[PDB]
Amino acid sequence: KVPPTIAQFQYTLDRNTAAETFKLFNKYRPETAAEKKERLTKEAAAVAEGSPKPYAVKYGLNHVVALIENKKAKLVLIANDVDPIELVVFLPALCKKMGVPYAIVKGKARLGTLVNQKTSAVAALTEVRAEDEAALAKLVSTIDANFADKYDEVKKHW
Amino acid sequence: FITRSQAVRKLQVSLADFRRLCIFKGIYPFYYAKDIQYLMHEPVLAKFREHKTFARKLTRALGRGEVSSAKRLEENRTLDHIIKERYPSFPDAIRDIDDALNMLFLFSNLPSTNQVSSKIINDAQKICNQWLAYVAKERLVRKVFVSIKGVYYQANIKGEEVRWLVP
Amino acid sequence: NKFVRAESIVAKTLATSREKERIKRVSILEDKKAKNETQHIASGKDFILKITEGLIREKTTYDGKPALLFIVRVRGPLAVNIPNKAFKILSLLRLVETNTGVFVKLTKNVYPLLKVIAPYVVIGKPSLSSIRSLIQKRGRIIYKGENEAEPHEIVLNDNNIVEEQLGDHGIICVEDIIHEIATMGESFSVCNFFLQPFKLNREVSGFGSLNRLRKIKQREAESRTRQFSNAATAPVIEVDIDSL
Amino acid sequence: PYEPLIDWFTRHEEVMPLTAVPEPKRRFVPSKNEAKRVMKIVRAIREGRIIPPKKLKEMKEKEKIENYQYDLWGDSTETNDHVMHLRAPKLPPPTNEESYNPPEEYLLSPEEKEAWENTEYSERERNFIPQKYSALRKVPGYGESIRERFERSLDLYLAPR
RNA sequence: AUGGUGAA
RNA sequence: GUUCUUUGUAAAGUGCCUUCGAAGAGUCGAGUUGUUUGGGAAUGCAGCUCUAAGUGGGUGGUUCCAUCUAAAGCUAA
RNA sequence: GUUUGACCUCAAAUCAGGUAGGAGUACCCGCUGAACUUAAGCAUAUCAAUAAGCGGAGGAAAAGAAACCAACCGGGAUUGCCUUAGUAACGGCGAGUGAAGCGGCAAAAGCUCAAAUUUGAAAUCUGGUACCUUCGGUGCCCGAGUUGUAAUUUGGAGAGGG
Repeated sequence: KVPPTIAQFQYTLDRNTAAETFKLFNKYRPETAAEKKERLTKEAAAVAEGSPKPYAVKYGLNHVVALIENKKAKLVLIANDVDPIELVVFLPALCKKMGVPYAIVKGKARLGTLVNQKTSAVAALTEVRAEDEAALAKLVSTIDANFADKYDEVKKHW
Repeated sequence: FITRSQAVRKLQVSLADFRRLCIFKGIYPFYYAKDIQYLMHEPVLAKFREHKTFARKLTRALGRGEVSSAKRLEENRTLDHIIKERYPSFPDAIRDIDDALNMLFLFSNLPSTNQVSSKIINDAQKICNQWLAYVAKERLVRKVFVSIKGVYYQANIKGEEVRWLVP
Repeated sequence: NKFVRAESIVAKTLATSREKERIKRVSILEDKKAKNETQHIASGKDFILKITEGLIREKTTYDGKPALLFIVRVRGPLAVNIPNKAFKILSLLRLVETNTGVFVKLTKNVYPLLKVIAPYVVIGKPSLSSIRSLIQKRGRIIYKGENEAEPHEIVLNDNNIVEEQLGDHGIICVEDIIHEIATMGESFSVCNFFLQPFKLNREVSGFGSLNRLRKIKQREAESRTRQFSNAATAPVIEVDIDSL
Repeated sequence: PYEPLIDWFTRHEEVMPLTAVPEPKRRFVPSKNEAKRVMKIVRAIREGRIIPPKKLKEMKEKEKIENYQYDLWGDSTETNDHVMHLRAPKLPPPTNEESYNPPEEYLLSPEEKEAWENTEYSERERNFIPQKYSALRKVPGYGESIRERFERSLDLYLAPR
């Protein structure tokens, strides 16, 4: 059978909780290439003739890992079907050691749809507007009981 | 001699697109082998395949959940040169315009429905109104015939004697 | 067959409660106005709002003059079960069917009733050309078929049918009905019943690949054009109903 | 060989980060990348190699609509006789007294009407029921026009030649 | 010894 | 030698103060089997078998001191 | 939801954009690789770590900026020559085999990545198309890429700030 570290996946966010997380994440889609290009062209045209940081989800594996271990990230999403499993084996344990809540979601393809990329294998959010801060906090609190308390014996099931 | 199946296999085109190309080229049926070889080069087929690929791209964009990308793909998108060869001279076009006028008149009276875009009906009505205005200005009509299926209107454009039915 | 989710039923309940609260207040205000209880109300008189094309709004005081009007169903609110108070009105006016329309005559008493159900439908004054085109290109007519049954509401196939059904008020052709509808004729009610529904063509009618984007664009434009004000004193919103 | 894992290390949550790298100014101020891109676009606009969206609005909604403004045929007095494969369209011939007010001799009798109704499609060369209507309003509506013309369109190019 | 040739 | 752009709140040169401030793993190496060998201390090479750590590791040193940081790569003379 | 869409793996195309076979072979970089022949002898010693055999490049190639050499008051890339030296060292210590620092000369350019979050904006690049001033310059599109393209940097440190 698989080692105890493996099979920690296959226990993931449920349809309701996953749908809620996607709905919350869908409100922070990062600016795509076309949107950024048109915005910059409009700004240049305005300048030629004569705002705070843009809140967005963090999805880069290196960027997400750097955010973790610094307590900046408030929530982290983990892809379960990552082909190089070694890239993701340490992420759950590292987050638990750092105390950062995380929720595993099935499908790297599904995860990537929220950032206009084919696959990202990871997703996280640090900045959040006031209108969504309460929703993010409630989702984080719910995820605790949904996952951590339901799989306290994840070390079993070789 | 080849058949419709062979032509479809060689052209690698859909049945509806094959019928559209045949209509735009008047390839009456078995099928004319000597004409299919000439049909092998057709920018209309290139446009059709490009539109088919764009359809898949738009479906992918919609599935990925990006309205802006879908709008950009949709915005970023003819028979003018086809008529050049199938109507060698104006008299031939005038002679063959009977079917076109009849179809436009029939469609102008068709109520809007899910199976026919309202824009098509509006365009047909506008074309019919333009034709009626042109006929009235030139007064080229010579005879009027009333029938149970409509009024068999006719015109003498350059002596053609075309007969267009008004539903 | 399909399982019912808790969230959907909860949303339906909340929307129904909000609509019922709005409707009770609207009915109370209308009853007080009919009683001339002008002592304490938000507005003594009433207004009719008009939206026209870039987009600008127009507001004018209600005028006590009857006029021909056309009303079409807007298929909403999305998740509100129609209350019996409004359900009865919709059924009586036979506009419950989605995308269906019918012509009515504006009156002093009709306007308060329209105000209550204004969000559920779209109203406006169609042009004479539009009315003629709709009448000559659409319109159901219930009749007894050949001998036995009366399911044939298809179309006004023959003028002789109109002569046979009524025969008395001079309604012998479709143009007579058009004139009686455009003009404030006595036969307006008679022909109005004769043509209970007006089954106008619906939207794109599908999803497809590009059709999905078209439907999304229509839905988002509806919010920028139509809006559920929900105000008990909301003026009636008129639009270019002829745009179809 | 097969025993549960132990959380001896992960049991205690970390209190503070593991690095003290000072935060760069860009994390609290717009970075130079956006300004550089904006200035590059401004330079492109000034050099004339790119156009602002304001003019593109006109180019998309006030240009490219000028279509069909050319003589498609021009001077032409020749026919397709070079290749005789252009079969004649076979346009329908003139009417055959199928009027709303035809001669009284062609007024279909009840027996003739029954005989015509007995015949099915594809055997109705006389595809009209002649009748006399002294009043225009008495003319009944025709719903078979669409079907007949659709059949004509099908037969136009769906027949061997 | 290494690299090759053809065959009662 | 004669000229056009010189642009953009851009790059980068230096004196002083504050806070951070990484390093190549079936790899070194122990044993074994053949090879290289002028090679007394393998000096190396290939398979077999287990596999090490960062106040550490390699090569030497007379009690202990002297010098670098392999297991990534490029470059005319 | 009995449909539909995201992907991931591999095929299909006399589709577009691309490269290799071989020849030559004195020298270069590696693999395999013997015998005649010798001290009185053939397993080390020696022909020979050679010829032949095999694979891959250029006008030169390899190597080249130390986990180096040394023990002195220290030198500071690789390479070629003289010297060190027929010395240290090896071998029926004999016959014979056979190195290197330091010194002098020729020429001395040193560099680029992994290992820290750009995150207040994959800003990177190939390909197609449309133009020009064509070993290339630009508008637009797609794709590659987040399992990582973009600021420095290989310890002589370096970076965030004043």
